[PDB]
Amino acid sequence: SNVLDGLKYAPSHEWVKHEGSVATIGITDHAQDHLGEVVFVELPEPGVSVTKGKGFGAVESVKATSDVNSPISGEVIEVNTGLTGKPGLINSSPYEDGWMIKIKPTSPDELESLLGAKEYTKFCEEEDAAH
Ligand SMILES: *C(=O)CCCC[C@@H](S)CCS
Repeated sequence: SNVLDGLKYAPSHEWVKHEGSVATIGITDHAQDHLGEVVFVELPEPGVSVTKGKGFGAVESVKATSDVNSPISGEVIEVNTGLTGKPGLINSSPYEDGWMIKIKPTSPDELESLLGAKEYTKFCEEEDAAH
């Protein structure tokens, strides 16, 4: 699918965007392309703490329920409430308007463990090739 360079990725197909002292999380284009039409998004509550590797919400498609794992840890400060109304933004704008949450990174260096665009692309290739 389509990959962007200014982001750090997770094997479970989530992306992060570091900007000063905040991280914007969402799911990649490869993810939505594989999920199919997204029909519902269940996001966490503000103030709640997310943990690296643990699920914070879920995305439902016409076929299934896909739990989204937080790529890093932090406190949720913001949530895209527009997704409840327009779940489709995930399919149409995964990297921009399809943003799910905004967190205060509690352990910033966790971003080092995160893959880059090229690293992720190779990854997506390997996973697609295992079929
Ligand atoms: C169909 O909905 C099955 C789940 C697809 C999820 C994506 S992230 C699979 C990537 S190989």
